[PDB]
Amino acid sequence: CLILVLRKAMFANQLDARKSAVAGFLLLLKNFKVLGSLSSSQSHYNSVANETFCLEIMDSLRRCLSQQADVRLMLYEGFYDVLRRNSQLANSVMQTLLSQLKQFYEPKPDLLPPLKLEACILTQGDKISLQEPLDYLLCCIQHCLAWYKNTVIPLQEEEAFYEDLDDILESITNRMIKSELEDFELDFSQSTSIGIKNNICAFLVMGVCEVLIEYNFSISSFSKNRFEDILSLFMCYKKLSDILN
Amino acid sequence: MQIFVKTLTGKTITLEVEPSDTIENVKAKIQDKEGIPPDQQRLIFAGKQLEDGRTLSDYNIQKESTLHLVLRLRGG
Amino acid sequence: SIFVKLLKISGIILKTGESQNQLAVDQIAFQKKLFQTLRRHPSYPKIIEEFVSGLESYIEDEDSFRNCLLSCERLQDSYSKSLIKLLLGIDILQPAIIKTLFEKLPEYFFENKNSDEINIPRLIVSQLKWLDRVVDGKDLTTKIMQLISIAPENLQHDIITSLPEILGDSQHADVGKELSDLLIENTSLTVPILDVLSSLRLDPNFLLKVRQLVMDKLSSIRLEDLPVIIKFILHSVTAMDTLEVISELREKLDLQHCVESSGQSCIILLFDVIKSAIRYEKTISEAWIKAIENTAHKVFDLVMLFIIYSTNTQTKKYIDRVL
Repeated sequence: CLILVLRKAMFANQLDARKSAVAGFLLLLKNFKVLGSLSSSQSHYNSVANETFCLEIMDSLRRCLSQQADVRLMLYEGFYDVLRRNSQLANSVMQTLLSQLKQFYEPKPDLLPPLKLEACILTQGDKISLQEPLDYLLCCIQHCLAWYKNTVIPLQEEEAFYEDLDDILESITNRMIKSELEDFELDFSQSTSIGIKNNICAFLVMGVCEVLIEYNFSISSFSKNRFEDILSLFMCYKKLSDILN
Repeated sequence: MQIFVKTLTGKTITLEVEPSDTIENVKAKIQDKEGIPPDQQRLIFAGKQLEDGRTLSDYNIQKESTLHLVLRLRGG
Repeated sequence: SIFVKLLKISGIILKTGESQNQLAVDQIAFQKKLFQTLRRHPSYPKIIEEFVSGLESYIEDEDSFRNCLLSCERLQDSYSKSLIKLLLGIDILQPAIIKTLFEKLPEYFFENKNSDEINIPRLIVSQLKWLDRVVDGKDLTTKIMQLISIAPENLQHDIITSLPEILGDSQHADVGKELSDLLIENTSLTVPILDVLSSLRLDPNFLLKVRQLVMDKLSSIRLEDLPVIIKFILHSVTAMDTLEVISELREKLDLQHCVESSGQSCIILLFDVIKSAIRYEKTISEAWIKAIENTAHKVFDLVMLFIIYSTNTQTKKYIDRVL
């Protein structure tokens, strides 16, 4: 009955209703423990029932994700706690995130941007608004990947996407340091929609740049080239912040 | 003995129920025809809540009755 | 045959006749293995195309369609949904599936006149609800509008009242403008359109036009129509327009001239709608007291005043002093 009213509550036009329903989704799937290989604590006997319940809830989340910005923000905020209290669903969650990553990460390393401003932002009649914060996507991806690399791999057919994600972020690192303001059309305020989308893009590139700083500092283990990349990336962020100021 | 079930938005449903039947049979028939589950929906007649587990003969149901249907959750 | 071969390889046991289709594995397992098999099979476009061709060839028979569209059965030593819903769950096959469904639907328009067993379009709309993701909002909009244009009053009404579940997030604005065009064109189906406009997400600026059009006709609508219209009006108002619409609707009340058992049932439905609206929409609640205090005699207003005293504890002493 609870899941029925939640799924019935998904399509309500009220924003608070949607956010409430999604938070309920994440909380309930967080609390139901998958008995197979879940990592400790901080457990119904029907383990397969739990597994299929969690997977259909994840399909509902796949329905959820294509929605307005606040729902997506709450979703990516809560996936880390979901992964912490439930480990097996990570094998789906990252793939779902990877799908979102594949919705914006171009495959060619020759191509300059890792973000398409048109798809990222909700272009719509007589107004402009956010659709999907890519900085928060990278944030959630980094935290989930770091958690898995720190916990499950040492604790231990389908492993390849993990290093692919690293490669993806590595490519998102490189292209970004080689990037410039000309690609993003920078150097814009609430006077016009053009300035509004440019400001939103400025916030997004700042966020994903600092999340790339997080990633590069995490994986480098103090290499000179990696810290040079960190310095160049942070210099890009600093000039972006100065331009916004 | 036909009865008109009037859902929200003015939709009409024609459905046959004998006088000896009960409200549980009515809800089961509604599920059979419309697909709405029985426990979710709710029926009202003469602006009075249909008490579950009681025969419709107690209520003043006659030929060409009008029973108004309301669903607690939107869209079933 | 290749469609049936892939289907039976996927583990779902097709069962003709009275017996419904059996699930060897779970729903999600069927989806995963079918998607993996289709992805890893050679000639992905050709295998997908001949899968669609075999599906539409198999579904020609009436018994095949009737057993296919019904809910499946779980075969174990969970709850079972229809295999067509499983097919909708796979993203890659969705446009082929919806094209097949909506080209099949005009065949059963005549069937709707004579089918006493089960209503085919009602069921089809039932399976088409609660989907995962809209592959193409434009295709859904065109298909829905085609059904609106061609289908009779009952079927068009049915798809209209099913509209919020069918549509995703993307198609709200264009479909809203087009159904407002239908409101301008036609009057019979206006009330369900008011219902979905209340349910669907639209901005206040677009809602202003329908609000202006429908406020004129509020004084000339029967009692059976009224509660969903006032549901739309109360749930489609801004923060500043509260007093104006409250005074206008209280002035344009039809209960004075309207007031069988259906009438009293409709009146309690009006009051239940008012209870739902007042309980959370605080600005509307306070604007009601402010509007009537500015007015400083209607019985309907007095009953609304009583229930407002009953429900909102915060207005207890204030409404006592106002009374």
